[PDB]
Amino acid sequence: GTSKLKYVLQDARFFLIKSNNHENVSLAKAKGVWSTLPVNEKKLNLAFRSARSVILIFSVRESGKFQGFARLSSESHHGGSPIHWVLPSAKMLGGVFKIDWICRRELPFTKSAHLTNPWNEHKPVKIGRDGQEIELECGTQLCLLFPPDESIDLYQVIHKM
Repeated sequence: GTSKLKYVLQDARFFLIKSNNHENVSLAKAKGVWSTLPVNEKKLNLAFRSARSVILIFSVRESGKFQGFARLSSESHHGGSPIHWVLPSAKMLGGVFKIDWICRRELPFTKSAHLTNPWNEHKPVKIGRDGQEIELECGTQLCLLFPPDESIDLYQVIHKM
């Protein structure tokens, strides 16, 4: 292991990402991309310039779980290869962020019930709107709860910091 993981998470910022379907998280895991509404796009871009690592923690609505977490590797950009998200229009979305997955394993909410987010009224960290920032200590402990993803090598992520 957890040492490189702790290094990547040192002084990071964390954001809760809530997807309404599994297809979008699967696309993000396969293509290394995410897109969000402009209100959150602006917050993530500010965060990306402000911190060594910005971590997105993903949860599919109604799943009772987180599906993993990833680190922003770019600010949002437009153009690019289109992404066939399952939308609840594509013009309403902001740009596309490139992301590097740190863990593609799931974590059930039952395992994070002891973690509260000060930036959301100390409600359990599972609770929050899409884009809710997670305070540093809560976010770090939440990431450390995930099962280790032995498919990922954090060596290349570290070099991007």
